[PDB]
Amino acid sequence: DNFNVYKATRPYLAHCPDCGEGHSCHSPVALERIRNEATDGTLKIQVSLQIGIKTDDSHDWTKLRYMDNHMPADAERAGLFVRTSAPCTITGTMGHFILARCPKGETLTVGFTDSRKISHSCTHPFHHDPPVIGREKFHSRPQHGKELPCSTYVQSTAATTEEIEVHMPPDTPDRTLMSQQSGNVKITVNGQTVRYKCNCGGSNEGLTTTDKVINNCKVDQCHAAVTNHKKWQYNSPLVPRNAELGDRKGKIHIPFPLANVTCRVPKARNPTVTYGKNQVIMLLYPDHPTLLSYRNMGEEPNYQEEWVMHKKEVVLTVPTEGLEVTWGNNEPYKYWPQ
Amino acid sequence: PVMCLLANTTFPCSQPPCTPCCYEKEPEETLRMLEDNVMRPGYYQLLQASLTCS
Amino acid sequence: YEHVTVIPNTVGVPYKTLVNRPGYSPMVLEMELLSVTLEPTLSLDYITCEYKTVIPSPYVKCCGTAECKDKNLPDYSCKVFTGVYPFMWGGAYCFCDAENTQLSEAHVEKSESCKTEFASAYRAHTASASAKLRVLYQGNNITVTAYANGDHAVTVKDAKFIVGPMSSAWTPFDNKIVVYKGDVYNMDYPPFGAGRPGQFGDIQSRTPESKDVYANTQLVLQRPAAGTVHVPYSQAPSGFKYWLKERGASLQHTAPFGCQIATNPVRAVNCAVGNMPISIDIPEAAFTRVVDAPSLTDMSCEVPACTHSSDFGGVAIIKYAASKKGKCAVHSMTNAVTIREAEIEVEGNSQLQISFSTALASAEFRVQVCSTQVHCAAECHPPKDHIVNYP
Ligand SMILES: *[C@@H]1O[C@H](CO)[C@@H](O)[C@H](O)[C@H]1NC(C)=O
Ligand SMILES: *[C@@H]1O[C@H](CO)[C@@H](O)[C@H](O)[C@H]1NC(C)=O
Ligand SMILES: [Os+3]
Ligand SMILES: [Os+3]
Ligand SMILES: [Os+3]
Ligand SMILES: [Os+3]
Ligand SMILES: [Os+3]
Ligand SMILES: [Os+3]
Repeated sequence: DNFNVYKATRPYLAHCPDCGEGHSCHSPVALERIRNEATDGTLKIQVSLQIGIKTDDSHDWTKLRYMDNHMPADAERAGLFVRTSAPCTITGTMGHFILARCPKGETLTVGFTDSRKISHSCTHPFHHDPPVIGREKFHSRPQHGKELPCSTYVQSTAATTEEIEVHMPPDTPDRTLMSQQSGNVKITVNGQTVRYKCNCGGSNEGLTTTDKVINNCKVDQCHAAVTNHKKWQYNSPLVPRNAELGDRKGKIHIPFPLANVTCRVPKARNPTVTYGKNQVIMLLYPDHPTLLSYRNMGEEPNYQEEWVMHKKEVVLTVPTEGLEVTWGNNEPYKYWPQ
Repeated sequence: PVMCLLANTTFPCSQPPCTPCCYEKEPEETLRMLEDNVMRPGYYQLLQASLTCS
Repeated sequence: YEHVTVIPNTVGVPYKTLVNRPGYSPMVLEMELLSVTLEPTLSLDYITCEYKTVIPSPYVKCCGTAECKDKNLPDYSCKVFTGVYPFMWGGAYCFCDAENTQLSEAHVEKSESCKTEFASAYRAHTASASAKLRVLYQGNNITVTAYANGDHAVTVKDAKFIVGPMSSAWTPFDNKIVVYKGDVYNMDYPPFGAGRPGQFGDIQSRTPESKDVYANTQLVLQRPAAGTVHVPYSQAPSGFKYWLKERGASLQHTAPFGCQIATNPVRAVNCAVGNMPISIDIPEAAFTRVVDAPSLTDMSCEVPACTHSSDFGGVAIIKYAASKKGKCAVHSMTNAVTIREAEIEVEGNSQLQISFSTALASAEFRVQVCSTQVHCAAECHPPKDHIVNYP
């Protein structure tokens, strides 16, 4: 129980098409992969930051860690928000993964508030319209109802089945490493491994752990980057691959896997029925959109279906073979003439 | 019976030579060791043992 | 004694059969089908699910040219874009202005959901017919479960039961079927290795956990945005996801003959089609000789209440004079009317009360109590409802 996978990994900065107002940025809350495989409507969202873990690698549910330019910084879990058209209800949070129940929307936004009060967000175009479980379009899940097979991402913190690819981060460019020393270029290492390249005859191109000086050179004619081989980062398509290593990769187990569960669906109230000669009359009173379907119990079934929205009276002919009527999630009503 | 690799020496995945605290002692070579054992079946036994300290 | 009878293939309807062994007192058996199962022989072709577009970190080569290699992966796409100048937080990622390249890589595989969320494409062969029958034998209800092939013999209370063979070999399933959870569909799905993009079977695999992956999703890599490190692409969206919302009603709702569809195993339940013969080899001990059975005489029948309906809406009181105390079988000799009770206890100069069902307004029927028959005169009246929820 002394095992901590989060000490090897780190939160990161990745590309986001909309950070707010309609402009792109290097987001600390950048969206990776939004999974909508769960039939119950639950979304499995992947983000560049890590939730429930502090910068010192210790686990704290009220804490959140994001990449603050060069080094990771701490933020509050309460400040984290998920929204489409209206705010989403967050059900589970652990590392790079968020579980949320979202209403009908065209875009998905995931944001948070840092220690300095600045709000960071990321918007992706995501068509969210969860499918109807059963034959009734209900808003709230009942405690009792018809048991239907449905899928959801389990609230459990335990990571055992699903996995993601992790690797070394690319070299982080930093112009502050280079300074103009009338009239030379000085590279201030500051205890870091720096990869440099200059358009000057003095120094060529290489890797350094020591302070370098480029005699008769301009700062604009030079490029410097910070190397990091001590941490792991998710194999993100929004972040460049490590130029030197490349194919070198690792793998880590992820929380909230998709599982086969049971969904409770409500049964619409039985309609008032009046019988006629070789026909049946039903006064349907739906509280929500309910599917009405019917078939003949003979050689020719002649299946017909309609979604009933308001108070409606339906006239259905009952043949010699019999007529089977299904009103929403209720068990089918069978009719036969005397 | 599952075995893991380190440069030219073979060791059991659950029992690495770096233990205790593999990442704390050497953070660079621990990740490098794990990167070389990804195709191997006992990778998660090595991942659990290497990232365990106190 | 082997009693051969035929009942219609309708579940929930109690049928009455008269066993008249020569020289032995008549026997009345009540038979009711609890369930009729038609299980087709299935052969799994492939499964389909939501695909996963595996896109690793793009190889951004600063001051040089990256090279694509042909990889043996499903829908493997590789493109090298020239004149690339990407940016990170601290500025430009590359030193060169026009001499940098970006290698974009992508392939298709099964998603993590495939083990849970999947549709199975099956081939349906010759179906196996089976039935669950309730028999009121010797004043007790017995359950007989047997294959409706007319060969499988089941012995309950020393009585040998042979069910079938079914008059109709009809099944609601076609040669090709698609199964998703509790729903079954008749579908002419694309063959293995011939799936089209954006349609059912865009990704094809032998089993949900197998290594083989067939993919045809039209994966095309696009040039990344100015100063941006990302892997843009054009791809036909999941054919499985699109099918889940556009599949329509399953065989449970569309099938003829009022078929109910169940899964694990895939089967047709209570299909009201044709009829089925029943062979009941009744043992010697169950029968009683006419001489050893009570003799009925001085019989009169009065019908105080009758309503012609599907349910037993008629009441009949029969006055009699029995030779001795015992058990007598009750059966209607007229096919138009059916009596609820099969056996009653006779004493002497007493009266019996029986419940009957008819469709006739003027019911003229014969009631056989043991070996003697009694005529019942009934003037049955129409009921309130023209439609009833029972056949
Ligand atoms: C999930 O499916 C498997 C069968 O493959 C089995 O463990 C179980 O019946 C299912 N569990 C639930 C909760 O539906
Ligand atoms: C036999 O079964 C029918 C239907 O369930 C029931 O009405 C009847 O009381 C049963 N009789 C005996 C003797 O078990
Ligand atoms: Os952990
Ligand atoms: Os973009
Ligand atoms: Os849609
Ligand atoms: Os609604
Ligand atoms: Os059987
Ligand atoms: Os007559």
